[PDB]
Amino acid sequence: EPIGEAPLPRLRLTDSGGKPLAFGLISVELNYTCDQDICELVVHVDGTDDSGEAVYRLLVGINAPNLRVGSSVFLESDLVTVGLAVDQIVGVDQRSENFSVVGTLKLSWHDPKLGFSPDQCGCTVKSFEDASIRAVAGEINLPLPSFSFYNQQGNRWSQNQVIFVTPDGRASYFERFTVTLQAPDFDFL
Amino acid sequence: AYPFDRQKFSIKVDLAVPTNMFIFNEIERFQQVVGDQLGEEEWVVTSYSQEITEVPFERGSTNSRFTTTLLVKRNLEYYILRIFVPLFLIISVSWVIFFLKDYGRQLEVASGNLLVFVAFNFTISGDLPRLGYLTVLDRFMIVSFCLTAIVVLISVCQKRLGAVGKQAVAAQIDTWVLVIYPLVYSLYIIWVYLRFFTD
Ligand SMILES: [Ca+2]
Repeated sequence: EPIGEAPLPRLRLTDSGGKPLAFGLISVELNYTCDQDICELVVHVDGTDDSGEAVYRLLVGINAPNLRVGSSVFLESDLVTVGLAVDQIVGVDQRSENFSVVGTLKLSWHDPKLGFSPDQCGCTVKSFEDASIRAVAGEINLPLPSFSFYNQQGNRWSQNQVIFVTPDGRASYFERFTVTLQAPDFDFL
Repeated sequence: AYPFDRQKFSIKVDLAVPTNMFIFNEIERFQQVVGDQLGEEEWVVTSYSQEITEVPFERGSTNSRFTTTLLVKRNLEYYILRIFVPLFLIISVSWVIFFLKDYGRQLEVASGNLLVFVAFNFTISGDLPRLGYLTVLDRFMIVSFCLTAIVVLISVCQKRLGAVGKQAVAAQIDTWVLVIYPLVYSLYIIWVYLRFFTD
């Protein structure tokens, strides 16, 4: 329901494949019960049909006819911690406008889908060495936080690449790089 | 026509399938064709165009081609100030020495100024491309050197005339040179403009 300046918003409830499943009823409310073995929902909020801000509060629940803490119902994106350190500046090209840098990059995130059991390995940490995040993700068929350098020119020399995962599900990445980056914003006037 | 030359940069994208399977139909402008970046650039873009045509294929029939052309030109203020302005002052020094009525000092100033002309050629050596053929800039520097070297030859002749005893004849040569010398430079510049620029 809107807070102020109500524009009569339109809401929809479709399947994961876009097939509609339920429609709103005029404080727009709607209900739906699914009986299939696997049942995934997507909530659509449309405002295409000049307005001042949004001022909206959306309430959803499962098996909660009353409504109006509990547990989270919507999917939440993973949170990634990132750090970068610069060790050297190899050179600067003043004609092609690019520079070379040497440094260290570290990533870390938590994902319960990567967990395992120590019984089947007799080990605490898993190892994937000399492989990028993209290559490892294809091997284990799991989504991973692939990254790239935006203004990279040519290939880069990567050293000490490694990923380690713990039984809880915490993973991290480490790499030492030597890269050349294009910088067209140089001004030598 | 260096450094007053204008070039064209052509970027051609060719489909690798015959025109009866896939054909280029429309051009979309999702972004500015030529982006703007901070600072100055060596080559500036004046205009651009995009077009779709058809070209023969190695299989046979035809295939589609997408072409982007950029028209570019150099930075004229760089070459005018760095090369032509210093060259004018060096040349004008050899012209003004003919006002002196002595020739033991005119000869030594004329000889000394030839060395400055050669030394000035070292600084702009980077700005002269090392191609296998003569350009407009190369031709002008050759003419200027020959005229500067001829001044040394005339000065020697005048000194011999004064030592013998004839000074009125040497004084008349000064008047003729002071007029003809600026005329040859003006005539040559017009000749260069007619040959290379206005057809
Ligand atoms: Ca720049």
